[PDB]
Order: sequence, then structure tokens, then C-alpha cells
Amino acid sequence: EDMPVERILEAELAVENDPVTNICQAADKQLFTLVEWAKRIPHFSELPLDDQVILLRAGWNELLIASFSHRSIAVKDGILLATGLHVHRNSAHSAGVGAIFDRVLTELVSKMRDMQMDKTELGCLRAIVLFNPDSKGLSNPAEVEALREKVYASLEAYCKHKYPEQPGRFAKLLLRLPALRSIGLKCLEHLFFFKLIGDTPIDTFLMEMLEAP
Amino acid sequence: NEDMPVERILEAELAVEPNDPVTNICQAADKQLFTLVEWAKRIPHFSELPLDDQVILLRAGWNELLIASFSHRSIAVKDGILLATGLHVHRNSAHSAGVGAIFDRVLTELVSKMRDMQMDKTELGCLRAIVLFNPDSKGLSNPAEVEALREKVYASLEAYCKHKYPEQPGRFAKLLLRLPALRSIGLKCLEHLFFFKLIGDTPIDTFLMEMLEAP
Amino acid sequence: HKILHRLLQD
Amino acid sequence: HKILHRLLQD
Ligand SMILES: C=CCc1ccc(O)c(-c2cc(CC=C)ccc2O)c1
Ligand SMILES: C=CCc1ccc(O)c(-c2cc(CC=C)ccc2O)c1
Repeated sequence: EDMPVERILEAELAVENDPVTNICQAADKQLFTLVEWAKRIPHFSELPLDDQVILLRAGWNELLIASFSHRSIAVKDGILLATGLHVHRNSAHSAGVGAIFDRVLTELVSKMRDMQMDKTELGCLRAIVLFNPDSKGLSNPAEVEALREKVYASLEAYCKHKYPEQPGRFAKLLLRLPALRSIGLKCLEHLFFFKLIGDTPIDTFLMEMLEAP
Repeated sequence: NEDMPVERILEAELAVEPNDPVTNICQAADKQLFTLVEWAKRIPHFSELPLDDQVILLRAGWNELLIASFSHRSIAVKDGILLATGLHVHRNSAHSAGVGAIFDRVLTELVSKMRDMQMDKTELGCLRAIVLFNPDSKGLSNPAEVEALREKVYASLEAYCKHKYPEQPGRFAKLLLRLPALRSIGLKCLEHLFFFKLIGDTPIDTFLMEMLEAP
Repeated sequence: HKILHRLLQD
Repeated sequence: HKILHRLLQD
């Protein structure tokens, strides 16, 4: 099929002190495993390099935020990082980042937990985020627009097939994307401030993503 | 469609039909806040919500809401926006105002996309209805009731798109995916609005000011 | 929020 | 932006 869920799900299963230091330490880390994820996404690796750079530089945060949010469906009040480290609500509040942390927990983590969003649904959402035709500088946004469209057409079919009892499910999923977008930008601000004040060590790959075009 | 009719959502849109470019844009925003309240009052079940929740939703949504309407209003114009006041802002005026980039984000991400899909007044109304019923909004007495009306609005909108644009199986999703752009732009406009306020050389009216206040 | 509350009521 | 380009190559 033109945009198979299975290959998008396969991409999800393939990569699968100061808390802010840990969160920044896990971020740089995931960045490498996000490149590897994207490569395993249908048609992505066939887009021109420049457009592949533009997409990941534009999406990483949302793409990364979604991941940890969905990995954290399991924990009561905290988030689980890929370093195997858990950041608790209270630990994040004690570090002065409780405001955003809570928004991740209620708007993403909780709403993921509520609707028992499966890894396929999560993968296709991230694949929709990955294929953001609104990205600036893209050589071919009409090909990005088409790819995203393939992804979410496949996502409707799956949602109609897997959970046919819930007719509002397909929309409900997409309707976490304005939230992820909001949370991405708020979260990104924090990074820029962690850098400005230089209080927190930021590793090379993470540094590269914050640093100017 | 029985509980949240697309005919009445449109009727709320059709009920409210209307020298520094930024100054114009603020005055417009102020005129448009009063109206937005009527529009919302005409959105099925809005009034029935606890008065405080009406306040919250509008304190939260007014931005994407006003920006969604003028973007759709601007499909008829080639390189600017139609403001409710009956004034046009060309992108050159915008650039020559320092607001070039965000205006360009409004031209690319929103207006152009509304035109390239011939988004109608019902689909506008329904997307605005979704933005009004935002269950994320902090402080709500019953976020679930807001979410139930979000469900009702997007159930009706999908049905409408299925019924009146059957040749476009993915139209409904294309409308919903305009919301990250809306949210994302809405936050940038707000960041500017705070700067215009911080810096003291932009005339801000009482309603716009009230909205620009911390909870 | 003086105006909002006033405008919502009547 | 070095690292990214090197990685988007197998
Ligand atoms: C394993 C995920 C690593 C990861 C990825 C992207 C990110 O934006 C963040 C991140 C999160 C917060 C607030 C906590 C939710 C603050 C600053 C950040 O950089 C972390
Ligand atoms: C009819 C309402 C007009 C209205 C409402 C809310 C807003 O945020 C803006 C707005 C738009 C721009 C960029 C121009 C497209 C920059 C700053 C702004 O404040 C305009």
C-alpha cells in the first residue's frame, strides 16, 4: 500500500542531581535515534537531503516530545526518559520547570493514556509531524503535502478498522497536534534559555538543532 | 448533526459578517473581540456552560479565533489581509512595519491553504467551533463537557465534508491539520502583541488590553 | 475581566 | 550543521 501503517509501526519498534541536565542528556541521545527512525519511514529517505534536514530540524522537538509522552503512559506522575531515567513531577517542579512538565502530563501523557493510543497511532502522528508541508525552504512542499496526506489517509483506514466502535477516534488523535505544537514551542524556549544562561551542559547534536540557520 | 447542527454554526458566522499597519490590526482585533462574543453566544450550547468557563475558553481561544476568521476573509485578496474594519493590509506594509515574517506565516500557512482547498464558511465555522471548545484550557470547571462539544463539532464537520465533498476523502483531516499552523501562528501574534504592549508605541484598546492581561 | 463578563451576561 | 548531514547518510 502507498503508506503502510506496518512499516511506520516497524520504525517505532526498531529504535524503541538536576533533572533538566538529564532531560537535556536524553535529548541529544534521542536525536541520533530520531534520524534512524525517520530513515525507516516510507518515502522519507527518498526526499532530497536538504528537505530531509529541513524536516528534522523543524520537527525533532514535537517528534521527540510525542515519543517520551507515549513512553510515559505507564508512570503515575512523571516522565520516563530513554536513558532509563525517570523524571518525577515533584522533581521537575523543584528544578523550576513544573509549568511545562504539567502541560506535557495533562494534555499529552494523560490524553494518550485515556484513549489507549497504540504505537501505530503514535507513529503515524509523528509521521504526520515529520511531513510538515508548512516547513520553510522546502524544495517540494507539494510532495510533502502528498506524503502527509498518504499517512493520515492510512491512519483513518486503521482507526476505522481497528477501533470501528469509536467514530471520533481519527479526529481525536489529530486533535492532539495543536497541543503538541504549542508544547513543542514552549519546550523549545526553555532549551534556548538553558543555553543562554549556560548553567546546563548541552551536548553537540542537541547544540546543533538549537543553533541558527 | 442533531445536537450540534452545521446550519447553526454557519448562522453564527453569517450573523457576525463585517496608519501604522499594526495599529490598524490592533483596532481591528478590538472591534473583533466584542463581535466574537456574539459569534460564540450563537454557537450551540455555548451559553449553557458555566459563565466562568465561557470566560476561560474565550480568554484562551480569542487569538486563533480572530486569526482564523480574517485568514479566510483574505482568500479574495492577492497579497494581504482583509481586516474586519474594511481595510486591507498588503504584505509590503507588513514588512515595512517589522511584522513581515509573521504576516508571511499568515499568508503561507493559513490564507493560501484556505484558498487551495476552497474552504467554505461552514468549515470555517466548524474549525472555529473546535478552537472555542478547547479542553486543554486551564481552569475549566468541567473539561469533559467542553470535550463532548468538541466531539459534537468535529463529528458534524466530518459528516458535512463527507456529505458535501464526497470526492475528497481526506478533506476533514486537511481542515484539522490547519490547527497546528493556527495555534503556532496564534502564539507568535500574541508574542508580538505583548511586545507592542511592553514597548509603548502602539494604541491598545480596553478589550485587547484586558485580553493581554495575566490571568 | 470586566468587559468579557458584561458582554457575556446580557 | 555537520552531525545531521553525516547521519542522514547511511
Ligand atoms: C527523552 C526526551 C528528551 C527531550 C526531548 C525534547 C525536549 O524538548 C525535551 C525537553 C523537555 C523539557 C520539559 C520536560 C518535559 C524541557 C526541555 C527540554 O529540552 C526533552
Ligand atoms: C481582525 C483581527 C485582527 C487581528 C487579531 C489578532 C491578532 O493577533 C492580529 C495580529 C496579526 C498580525 C499579523 C498580521 C496578519 C500581527 C499582530 C497581530 O496582533 C490581528
